[PDB]
Amino acid sequence: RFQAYRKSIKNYKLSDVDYSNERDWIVEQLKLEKRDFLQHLTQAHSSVAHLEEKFEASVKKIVDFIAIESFEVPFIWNHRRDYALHTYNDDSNNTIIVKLLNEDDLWRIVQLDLDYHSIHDKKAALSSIYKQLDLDVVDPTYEEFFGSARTLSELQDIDDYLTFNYSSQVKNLTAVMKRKYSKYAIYDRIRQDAIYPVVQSIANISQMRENLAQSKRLHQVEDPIESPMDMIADIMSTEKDKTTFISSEKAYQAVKQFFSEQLSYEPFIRKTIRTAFQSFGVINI
Amino acid sequence: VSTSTVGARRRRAKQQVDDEENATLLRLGPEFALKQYDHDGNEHDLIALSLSESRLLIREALKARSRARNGGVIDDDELAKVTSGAVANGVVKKTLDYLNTFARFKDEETCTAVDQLLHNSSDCSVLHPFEIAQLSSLGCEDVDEAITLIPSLAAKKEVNLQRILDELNRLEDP
Amino acid sequence: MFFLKDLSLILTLHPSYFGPQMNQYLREKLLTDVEGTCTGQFGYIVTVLDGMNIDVGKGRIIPGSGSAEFEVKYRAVVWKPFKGEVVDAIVSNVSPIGFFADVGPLNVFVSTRLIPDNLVYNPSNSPPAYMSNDELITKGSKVRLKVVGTRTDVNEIYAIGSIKEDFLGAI
Amino acid sequence: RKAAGLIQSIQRIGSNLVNRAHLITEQLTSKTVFLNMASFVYIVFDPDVERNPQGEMDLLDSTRIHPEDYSLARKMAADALDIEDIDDDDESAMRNAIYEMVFPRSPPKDEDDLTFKLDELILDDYATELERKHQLKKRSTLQIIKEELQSRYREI
Repeated sequence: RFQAYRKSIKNYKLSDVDYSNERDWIVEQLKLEKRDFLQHLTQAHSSVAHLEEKFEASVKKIVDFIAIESFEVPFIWNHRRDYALHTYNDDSNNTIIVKLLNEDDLWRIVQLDLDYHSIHDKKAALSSIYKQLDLDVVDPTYEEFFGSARTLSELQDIDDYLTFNYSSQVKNLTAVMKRKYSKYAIYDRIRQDAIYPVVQSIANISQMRENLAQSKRLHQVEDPIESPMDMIADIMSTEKDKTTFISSEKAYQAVKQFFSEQLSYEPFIRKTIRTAFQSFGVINI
Repeated sequence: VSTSTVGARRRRAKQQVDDEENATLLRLGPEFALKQYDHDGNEHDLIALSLSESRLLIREALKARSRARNGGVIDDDELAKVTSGAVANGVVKKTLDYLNTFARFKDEETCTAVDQLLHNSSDCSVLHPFEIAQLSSLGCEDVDEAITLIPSLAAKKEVNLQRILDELNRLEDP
Repeated sequence: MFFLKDLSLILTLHPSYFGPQMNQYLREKLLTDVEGTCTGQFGYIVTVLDGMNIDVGKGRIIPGSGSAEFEVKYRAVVWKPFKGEVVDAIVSNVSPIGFFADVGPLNVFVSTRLIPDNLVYNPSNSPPAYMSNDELITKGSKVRLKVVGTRTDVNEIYAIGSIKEDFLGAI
Repeated sequence: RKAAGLIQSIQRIGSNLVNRAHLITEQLTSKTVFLNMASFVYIVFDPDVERNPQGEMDLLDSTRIHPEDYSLARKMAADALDIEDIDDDDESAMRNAIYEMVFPRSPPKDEDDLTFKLDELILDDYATELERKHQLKKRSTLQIIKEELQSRYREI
C-alpha cells in the first residue's frame, strides 16, 4: 500500500529541516480540519492544561512512525495506541482515557503526508527559481509570503508575482527557439518605454506594499505636480523618438492597464480576498 | 444520409494508394477532390474556407435567417439560439465559440485583402486551396514553422513564404 | 477544415401536409434534419447557405404509399478533420490516461503515450494538469495539436491528437 | 503480490509454518514487513503437541501479542505465578511457566484457571516500571496481553 502511494513520488526521503516542516504543516492542517473536535475536547476537559500540545506531540510521533519506520495504520492502532491516547487523572485521581485520535485520523495523516511530499517539490522549485533570479536586494514580500506559504495556491501566487515583477529577468534566465509569445512582452515594452517613470510617479511600489501590509497609512501617496494626461502628453511630445504609443489616450490606457496588472499580481490582495471568500463567502446558483 | 453530387463508383479490380485520407500528402479523397461539379454539372473547384471566411459566412447566414424569421425587422448566444434543435444549437454554439476564440480576422475588409493576397499572387496561383486555408488559419510566423506544420509547402519552394507571412502578420490585428 | 459543398437530400412528405405551405414546411424540415448533424463521410454540417430560398423541385408520388418524395439540393458549410493535420484546440478535461480537447464540435482525446514526457501529469495542482518546467496545460488552456487518427461512428466522429512533435503543445 | 509470493514460499518449504520466527529465519520476508504483519498472522497452538518442552511452536504465536513483546508476556506470566525463583533472563523457565499457566498438567482444584490470577497483577505499576527502565508507554499493550492470556483470539 505504501509503495502504491509512493509510486508517483520520485523523491521521498526529505531532509531533517524538510521533515520538521512537514510535521508542522501536518499539525496545522489537522488543527484546521479538526478544529471542532479540538474545541470540544478543550471545553469539556478544560481542567487539563495543554491537551492540544500533547495532541501535537502525538501527531508528530505518528508522522515519525509512518515516515521513518514505515508502520501501517492497523499495526500502530493495535500496538502504539498508547501514544494516541492521553491518560490523565482528575481531581479524584481516577484514570481517565482521552482518545486523541482514531484510525480515520491516521488515514488523514497518510493523506496529508502524501500531500506535503507533493508540495515539497513545488516549494523547492520556487526556491531554485528565486535563487536563479539572484536579486541584489532580497524582496521583503517574497520572504514574508514564502515563510507563511502553506498551500500550493500561495506558491502559485508567489510564482506569478516573481514572474510579473521580473519578467525581463525571468525571460533572460530562460534564455541563459520556439517563438512562444510572452504575455508580459507589452509590459516589458512599457518598462523600456519613457512612460514607465510616470507609472512610478503614480505611487511607489515599496510604499504601496508597506501600506498594504500594515493595513494602515504609513506613507501618503504623493500626487504628481501635473495631471496624468499632462505628463503623458508632455513626455510623448518630448520623446516622440522613443514613445511607441500613437496617441496620448493610448498611453493613458496602457498605463492604467499596467497599474491594474501591478495591483492584480500583488500577493497580499489575493491572499486577503481568498481569506475573505473562504470565511464569509456564500454560494449562488 | 445526404448524398454528394458525385455518384457511380462501381466495382473494379485495380487498387490505388491515393485513396486514403492524408493532409500531408494532400489526398483528400474523391468527395473532396480538386475538381467538383455544381447542380448544372459545370466545372467547379474545391472550396476551402479559413476560419475568417468561415466565421464571416456563418455569421452572415445566421443573421440573415434571424432577420427573415422576424419579418425583416449580433449577439452570438442569441444568434445560436435562433436555430432549431437542441443538439444543433449546441453544435453551432461550439463552432461559434471556436471561431470567436481563434478568429484571426474579424473584419470583412481584412479577410477580403487576405484572400486577394493569397489568390491573386503569382506564387499562390499554384498553391492548393487547402494550403491557403491552413496558412490563413494556423497563423504561422516562420518559414521553417510553416513547413513543419504544412509538409506540402516544403516541395513548393517557388513561394515568397516569408514576406507573405509578414504581410499576414501585418494584416493580423494586434 | 471548413469547406463549401453542394449536397442533396431525399425528403419524404406525408399526404396530410399537402397544402399551400408545403414548400416552406419542407424548408424547415430540411433545416431541422441537416443543421448540426454529423455524417462520417462528410463530417459536420454546421449551416446551410440561402436556407430560405432552396429549390425543392417537383415531388414524385411513391406508388402504393401515397407519400411524395422530394429531391432537395443545397449548399452547406461542412467541417471535417483530416489525418496528419495540425489545428488549434481548447482543453476540456484532464485525466491520468490523457486529456480531452475540443476542436469546434469535435472532441479529441490525446493519450499520455502521445504527450511529451516532460509534461508530467500533476494531480495535486488545482486544477490538475499535465505540466512541465516551462509548460502547464490544464482545462481551458489553448493547445496546438496534430490529428493522427479519426474514428468513424454511426453519427459521431472520434479523433486522436498528438503534441509530441515540434511547434505543438501549449500555445 | 506479496501474499502470493509468501504463500508460494510457504508451500515450497512445507505443509505448514512452525512458528513466527521462521518467517524471518527461513528468509520468508524482510524485517519491516514482518514487524508490521507479525501479530496479525498466527499458528493454532495444540496442547497435544505441547508435550515436548522443546516445541518450537510458541504458544504466544496464537495471540495478538507482538513477537517483540513475548519477553514482556513471559515476565507478566511469571509475575502472576508469584514464583520469585526464576529471574528475568531464564527464558526456558518463562516458557515452562507459560506452559503451566495456560495448559497446566494438573487441572486446578478450583474453577479459577492460572490465567485468571493475572487480574491480581497491577498493570499501572508494571507500565511505570517499563517507562522508567526503557521509556516505553505500553500500559495498553499490557492490557492487551492480559486479555489475550485470558482468552486466545476473542472475537472482536
